[PDB]
Amino acid sequence: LDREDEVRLLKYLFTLIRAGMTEEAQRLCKRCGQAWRAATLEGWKLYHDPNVNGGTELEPVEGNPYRRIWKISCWRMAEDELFN
Amino acid sequence: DMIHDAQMDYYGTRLATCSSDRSVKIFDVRNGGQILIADLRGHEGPVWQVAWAHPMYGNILASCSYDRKVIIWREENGTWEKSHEHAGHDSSVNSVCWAPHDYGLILACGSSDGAISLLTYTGEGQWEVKKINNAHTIGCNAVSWAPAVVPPSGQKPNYIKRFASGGCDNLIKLWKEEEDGQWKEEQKLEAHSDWVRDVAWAPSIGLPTSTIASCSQDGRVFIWTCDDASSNTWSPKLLHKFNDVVWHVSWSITANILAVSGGDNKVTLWKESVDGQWVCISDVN
Amino acid sequence: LKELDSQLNEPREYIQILERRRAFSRWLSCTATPQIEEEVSLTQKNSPVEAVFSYLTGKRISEACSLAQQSGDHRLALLLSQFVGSQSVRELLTMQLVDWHQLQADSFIQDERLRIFALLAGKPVWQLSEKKQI
Amino acid sequence: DWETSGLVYLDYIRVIEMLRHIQQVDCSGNDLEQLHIKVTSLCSRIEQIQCYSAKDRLAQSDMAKRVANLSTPDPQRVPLRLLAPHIGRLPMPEDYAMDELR
Repeated sequence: LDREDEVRLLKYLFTLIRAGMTEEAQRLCKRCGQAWRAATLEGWKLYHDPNVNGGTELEPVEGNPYRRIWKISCWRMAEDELFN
Repeated sequence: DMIHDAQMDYYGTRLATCSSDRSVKIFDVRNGGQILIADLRGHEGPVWQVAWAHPMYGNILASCSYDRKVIIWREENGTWEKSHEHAGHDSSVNSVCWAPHDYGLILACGSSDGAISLLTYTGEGQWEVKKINNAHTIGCNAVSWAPAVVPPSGQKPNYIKRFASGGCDNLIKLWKEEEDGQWKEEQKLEAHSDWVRDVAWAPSIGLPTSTIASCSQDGRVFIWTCDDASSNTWSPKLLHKFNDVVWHVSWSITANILAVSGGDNKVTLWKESVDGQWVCISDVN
Repeated sequence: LKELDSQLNEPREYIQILERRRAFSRWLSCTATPQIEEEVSLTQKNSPVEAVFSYLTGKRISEACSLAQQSGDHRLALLLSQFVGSQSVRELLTMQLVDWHQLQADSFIQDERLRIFALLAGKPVWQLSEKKQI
Repeated sequence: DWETSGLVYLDYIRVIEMLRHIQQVDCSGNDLEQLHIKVTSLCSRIEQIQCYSAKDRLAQSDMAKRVANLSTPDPQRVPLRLLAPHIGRLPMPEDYAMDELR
């Protein structure tokens, strides 16, 4: 039952990402209890510092420097088979 | 003297044999003629199971032993030198198999002290060993992945992520994955009465009804199959019940004929009929 | 210390203070290399992540980056390159440490990467107490 | 973007042919530096990259040493004492030309 619930949550997240509601998918994952999944999905944006980059000066620094590492991990997960 | 497990290579090429004398012989089969090439030796215990890798990543062949270590030697230019060596287990290794051909170079090996292993090679050879403890009550004895389950752009296609293991405490099924660090297994199925010997999953030939055979020490052979994809149904079907224990259990790729090996030192071929009941085809040897 | 070419502002000594600090760092590295050359061979047989931490103590950014890249890492090589000692990353390292200290059983980070992550925050023997180098 | 192994393999054979056909010409001709850089980049994978490939390492070493007895070849050395004194057997050459004190 937990496996089926996780599969349904993953399918709903994929449908939301295909429709174009990343914030809604992250909120749904946080409400369900997939904090790690939400943190991994939110890491698609690159690093943007407000003090260094004077063009898009915002409030705080958002992003991550391991974008290539996350992409390689996602590629390895997509290459692996026989599970979810 | 007595061999343990001897699996073939790719497209009926070599035949990597393993015995109880700590000798991993790689014999070649050319038109039915057996010929030895090299004898990989370097373990303190007896060799158990052995599984060869895919042909896309060169020519690798991993073999487990009873020295609490896993050796993975390559084969190029006539040099069968040992590449990577994983010794993260506490007790002896029982079963050791690899993943699919499209999963890169992922190999799963089970120990006997209630733990397992999962060596995932990167872009060079850094196998990230991410294992722990607290598995079955007595340890692992079966390790075999399921079929290459597939998931619209133009790059590397997705699949189903990595999640597979197997215990010996009367429990042997599949597993589930997620989208976090690694994977969260979720597939509880218990129908055995004693220690589970071997449990190999049947390869799907395009159909979504994935099956998985298992063999315990009580003599029963369970065939757990699923009703549909992403469904909470793991009903097992009893194929045959023998007086002695069973050793290994392999399955075919065409008709998915179950090869029940065990009992009175004889192998039997089981095939599903049109009525749904499994019947014995013929007797080997 | 005396500078060769004079600058425009002669009220604030910034070139001599940097040259003296660089000379002191080069002297400390040369004095510590005789005790770091023998400890690097024994640390490689235990964990491959300790080589970068051992080479970073002798004031060598390229040697640490190469050691982090040869170990199969990707984020460590990019994090060790910004070891100048400025802001931005100083608060980011503390935030990452505070986030990793909770979660579930303080996560499961290693001992070699924790020191390298805490050294880029401007304080290793003080803040914070959860990853102090005392 | 990624075309170094093939270039090194094509430059090694040409360098060997030029050395076998002309032993007096020992000058770097543009492509020599590129071939040396490619050989170094190929040998780095076996030196420090956690890559356990004996056949590829031997092939790269052969491609690098095919032009060792022609130009200057400042490197030309197999595994050092960091990984040969504790194991031995394999990787032990390219340093037997030191009978006297320079």
